[PDB]
Amino acid sequence: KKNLGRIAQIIGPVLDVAFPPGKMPNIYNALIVKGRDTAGQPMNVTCEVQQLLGNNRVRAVAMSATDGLTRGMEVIDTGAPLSVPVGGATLGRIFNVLGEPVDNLGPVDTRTTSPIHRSAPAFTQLDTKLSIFETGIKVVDLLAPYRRGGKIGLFGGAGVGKTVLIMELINNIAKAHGGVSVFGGVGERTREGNDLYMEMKESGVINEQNIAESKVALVYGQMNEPPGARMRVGLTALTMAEYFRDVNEQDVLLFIDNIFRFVQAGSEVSALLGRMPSAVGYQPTLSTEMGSLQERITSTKEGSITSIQAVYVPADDLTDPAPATTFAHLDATTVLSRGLAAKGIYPAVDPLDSTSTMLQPRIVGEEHYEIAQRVKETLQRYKELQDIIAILGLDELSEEDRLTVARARKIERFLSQPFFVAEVFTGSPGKYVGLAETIRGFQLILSGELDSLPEQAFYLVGNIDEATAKAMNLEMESKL
Amino acid sequence: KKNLGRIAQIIGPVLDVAFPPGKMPNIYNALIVKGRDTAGQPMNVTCEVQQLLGNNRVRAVAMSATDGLTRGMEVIDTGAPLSVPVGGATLGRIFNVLGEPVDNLGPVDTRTTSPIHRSAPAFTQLDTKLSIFETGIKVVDLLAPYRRGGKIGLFGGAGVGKTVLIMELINNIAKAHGGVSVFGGVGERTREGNDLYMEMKESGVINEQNIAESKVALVYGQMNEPPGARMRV
Amino acid sequence: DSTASRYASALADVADVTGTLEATNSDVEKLIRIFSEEPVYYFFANPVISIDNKRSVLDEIITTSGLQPHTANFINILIDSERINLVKEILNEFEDVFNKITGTEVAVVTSVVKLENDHLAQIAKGVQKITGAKNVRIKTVIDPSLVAGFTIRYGNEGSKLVDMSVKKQLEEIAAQLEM
Amino acid sequence: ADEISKIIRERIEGYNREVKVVNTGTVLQVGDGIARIHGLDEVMAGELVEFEEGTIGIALNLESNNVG
Ligand SMILES: Nc1ncnc2c1ncn2[C@@H]1O[C@H](COP(=O)(O)OP(=O)(O)OP(=O)(O)O)[C@@H](O)[C@H]1O
Ligand SMILES: Nc1ncnc2c1ncn2[C@@H]1O[C@H](COP(=O)(O)OP(=O)(O)O)[C@@H](O)[C@H]1O
Repeated sequence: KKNLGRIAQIIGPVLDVAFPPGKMPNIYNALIVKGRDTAGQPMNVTCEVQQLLGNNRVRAVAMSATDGLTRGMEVIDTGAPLSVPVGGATLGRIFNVLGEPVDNLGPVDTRTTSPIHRSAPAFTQLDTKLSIFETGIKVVDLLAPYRRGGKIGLFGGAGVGKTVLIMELINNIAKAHGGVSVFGGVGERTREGNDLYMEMKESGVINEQNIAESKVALVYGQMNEPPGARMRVGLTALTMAEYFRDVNEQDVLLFIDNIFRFVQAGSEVSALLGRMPSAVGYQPTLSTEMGSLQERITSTKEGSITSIQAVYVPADDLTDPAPATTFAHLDATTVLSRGLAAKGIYPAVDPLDSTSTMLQPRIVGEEHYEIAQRVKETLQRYKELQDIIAILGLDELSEEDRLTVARARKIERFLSQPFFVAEVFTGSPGKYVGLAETIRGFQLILSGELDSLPEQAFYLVGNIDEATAKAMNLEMESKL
Repeated sequence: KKNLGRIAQIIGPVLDVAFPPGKMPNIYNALIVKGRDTAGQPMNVTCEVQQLLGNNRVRAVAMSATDGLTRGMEVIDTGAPLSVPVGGATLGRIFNVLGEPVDNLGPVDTRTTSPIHRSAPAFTQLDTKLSIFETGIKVVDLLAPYRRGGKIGLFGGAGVGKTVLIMELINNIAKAHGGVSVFGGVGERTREGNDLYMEMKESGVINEQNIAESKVALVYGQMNEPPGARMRV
Repeated sequence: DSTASRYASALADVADVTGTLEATNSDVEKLIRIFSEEPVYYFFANPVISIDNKRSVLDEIITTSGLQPHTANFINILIDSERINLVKEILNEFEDVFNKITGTEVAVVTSVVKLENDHLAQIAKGVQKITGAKNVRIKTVIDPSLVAGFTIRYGNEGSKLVDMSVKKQLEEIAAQLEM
Repeated sequence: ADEISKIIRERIEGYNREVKVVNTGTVLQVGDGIARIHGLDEVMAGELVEFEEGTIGIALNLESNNVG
């Protein structure tokens, strides 16, 4: 538009601008600041109005760096709530939260731009078809099945998994899904974003030769961006996915990495904004903002946005507000544990804590449900005998309960997986194993039929037949 | 003519002084507040300018008790930070923060003095001396040996040897290190104050006959004297 | 209350205890017209300017417009304390406090065209009867928003509102939806 | 209003021009650590200001009337 602003105060990333009285922008309205750069005159830094202070000034978080902005700089309101370019042009490019190309290719077209902060889809139109999903992982295809066209959560401590798992899950599915995938690097570290971009362009997903063909459309609001940017790059990913689910009529698979950044950046801006602090240090509207992101991800009779948010549990505070609000939204949650990573069992997914509402029997298959129940019960018995084992010695318990302990060891080691993308950490090649194969493995493991193999023969193994082969390898290496 | 202002606002041991608009004191510039705290007239409530509040007003924390101070008295600024007497005239007298001897035996000579607020020693003039020293205790001499020429703390809760190690280490190395030790107890049980001063004049380090030959300079900012003092002991 | 309302109530109590009330109100109108026009407001703000210079120019601007003595002391106290940066809001709420104390209540009538003085006095009768104020003051504002008649914004500050206006057709279509 | 007060207005604009300098302003409050300067409606966040006594400082807080 034309309503010049004259930015009054710039307190960190939050800058409030004193508009004229009659012409004031609405909330969540983009504000391109015609401001100088460090060297040279032209630079457009973007801001979205967060609240209207009522002294003719409105508080706006900054999408670019807040350094270089003058008290009194001219700024116009767009009148459009931070539109983001989507369509056929967004396929293949790494996008800022602003809606720009970051890959220094030819710029995208503005033919089919879409607002970023829109209303939620009404409950009148909600497609709810309960269908299991085969990701490729032994444990989280068996112990906690994923809901196709439904939200999935990779909770975990700082560095227990949840990004190598996201890399393997995209490496598996993004080829299979006919609909595109919209990866969102919400406050993820840049070098892992670089690794994912290289891995996509090498795995034929990006197809650098024909950039307009890719089955992926990235957005990076990565770790080194002002707290405004991480507050809304999740909404940028959501806008691309919502376009691909509202118009293109195709089921899309958005991976958001570290959705906890979408709450922590909200914290860093809410502190300055004037909103009072909540519990342990997050924003007051933690739950409503988190819902404003998570609710827009729903299968809505035009498609199905399956999504796997790599929620970050702050120092494995599994009771903290940031995961406590996301557990309510996340259907097939998957709590990865540092406890089961310190002993090297990767992926560090907890067999007990990771639970899904797709483990209902009529939905997942009766024998699969029974095997999942027996595995979870055996692991629960092991977790309850961890105190007796650690203190009073392995021998001081029963000789049937000792069979249950050895069986729980066999199970919790068998649900380790060599990923294709985790070969650089393991050193061994990766084995992709289906659902029925892991069920047939667990049946023979916990049926007591093969309780003779050594414990290491079930470690980091693709299938039960590969475990049988590794038992022979180990028995030969023992005497040789 | 050190430009004097009027004291305006007093909050416990922290008093805000109003100066004339022209000249306000520098940061940490001592304000020896004049005035009367009894039937007589001792002008001994010295304060240090912590922060400039603007509009010719400065917050100054008082190194003594603020009882007997009325809003509207007259205070002067020395011009230099709070000066304490040092030198040979210092060795052998229980000192307060202000710089006056508390053992009321010898009025010190403030000709050789220094401000308490100095800049850090520049990085060029440090020591490559990394020598171990022998304290005289099995544990702190074997496991964590102390370091000559370095700051050596001994942490610990209440009621666990945290002051008996200081006293025993004094007893082990006071005369051996011919350098003149300076006990600077900040927040000390002044009963241990008399104990330590008496142990000094018993062990022969400080001399009740000769002040110059005492080779120790106790400074006591004991657990009283509102935190203007204990912040600067 | 607010700090501005407190200062305004102080000035109004002075205009009461000293028999200079209406002169005080006119002087406050002159003073808010003065303390508009950003240069002088910014001069009396911006505390780097010396207090002596500020109060001297204050004395000059008093003896120029010839204000009442007590309101001159009031603005001088505003300069003396560090609450001069509120002076516009204080002089603004002085109308509220002066009218409340004197017993006059403001009624804002918004009509599509200029409202005649006889019917305006009739509206004054009505507002006086419903509120209970002595000399009700009707400041009219010609607005193009409505269609036929008038809105009365009488009350504390805008709070009560009666109207025969575009609100008629507005309610008609809105309750015509009825869903 | 301010009709005959043209000389007073010249006085106030003179005093303003004495105190309202481009990229220049007083230090209102200089606490331990920060200093709260006034004015400087030309500077951007992070602009190293000089204090005319030999101590540069950065501007991390661009509030309305005082720059922290
Ligand atoms: N060698 C020892 N023999 C007997 N008691 C000892 C010995 N060492 C320490 N203590 C005990 O430790 C206590 C001293 O407590 P502590 O050192 O914590 O006081 P402090 O807080 O250090 O005093 P200050 O505040 O003066 O530093 C004495 O009551 C004493 O009983
Ligand atoms: N299957 C695996 N084999 C070996 N190491 C693994 C495996 N999975 C995860 N790790 C190790 O654990 C780390 C967890 O992933 P990481 O990217 O640190 O998570 P986050 O993004 O939450 O920090 C990896 O960096 C990797 O070194």
